[PDB]
Amino acid sequence: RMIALDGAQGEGGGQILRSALSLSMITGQPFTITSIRAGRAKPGLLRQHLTAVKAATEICGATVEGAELGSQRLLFRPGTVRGGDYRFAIGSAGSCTLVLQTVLPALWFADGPSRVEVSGGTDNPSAPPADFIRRVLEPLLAKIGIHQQTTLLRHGFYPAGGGVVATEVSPVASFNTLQLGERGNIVQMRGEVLLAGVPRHVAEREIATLAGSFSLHEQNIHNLPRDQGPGNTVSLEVESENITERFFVVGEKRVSAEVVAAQLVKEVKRYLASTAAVGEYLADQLVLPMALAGAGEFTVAHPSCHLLTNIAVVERFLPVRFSLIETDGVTRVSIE
Ligand SMILES: *P(=O)(O)OC[C@H]1O[C@@H](n2cnc3c(N)ncnc32)[C@H](O)[C@@H]1O
Ligand code: NA
Repeated sequence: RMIALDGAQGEGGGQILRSALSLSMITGQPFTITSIRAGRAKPGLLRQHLTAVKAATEICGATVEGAELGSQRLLFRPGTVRGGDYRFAIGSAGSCTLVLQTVLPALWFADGPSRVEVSGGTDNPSAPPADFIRRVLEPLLAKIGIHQQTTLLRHGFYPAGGGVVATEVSPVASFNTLQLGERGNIVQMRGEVLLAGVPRHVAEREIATLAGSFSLHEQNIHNLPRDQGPGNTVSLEVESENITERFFVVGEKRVSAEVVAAQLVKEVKRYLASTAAVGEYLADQLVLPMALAGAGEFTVAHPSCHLLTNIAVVERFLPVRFSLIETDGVTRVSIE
């Protein structure tokens, strides 16, 4: 019939909208979202939100109402998802990988393989980096039966645009049940700095700061072309027996190298202070693929707002139900 979602408790243009669009396209169930961002100084749908709506519309021939800047109500009626070669542009206002997060789950169910290319910001603080999708999320999708490969073609450092990320995807042939739990032993720790139009001593101090808290098996510094900057990010990959995780921080004006790296150290220590393989962010990104498989579980040390949001949206669109059981400081998230 018509699923009605609330857009005023938060994320109405963001995580609820993205997950609803994917689930709507996959299941063919229409939805409406109301009061979108009603309490924000610039309320309703902004350009980056509209980009996701428009991208979804393109891949399933949707009928839409309210997809206009400042609209606080959206009605989305999907048609049939179709594969193809798609190009989208979100600009400096949004994140390439969040457009991908919106459309890729629907293309797992398309009538053939697809390629999606998105231009815009790539190294934004509240979005998954293309390297996280490629090196953390995609190996797990593969275990679930889902095959997609993401490549970053050029960077656009928040808050500028200009970046380009592309993903090749094939329709799923068969789903598998992924079960994750403890992280197991460390295999190696890898530290990376990206610099663009930022002096090399910054990267030196950042790697040195990471090396001050962890024994780094790999250290990588990559200087990009000037015009992809200014930008700087620092990342740490933890490859373990049972999973690979990655953490990152984006450099900002008026934050020094030392403090930027310290933030990343604190986050990695928090990860390693719990037994769980899955990290805070990956957790919310496993909810939809596991739900679509119909089974799966993982443990996570602190279930986030995004994790619970995604669970709630999935449960509106699918008969799947999630169980969360806390045991000794970690929460087992499992499909019943
Ligand atoms: P929320 O609006 O905080 O995040 C939206 C989606 O982006 C993913 N994400 C945010 N921050 C990160 C990092 N540091 N690493 C990987 N993924 C990230 C969230 O998990 C949400 O899917
Ligand atoms: Na948002």
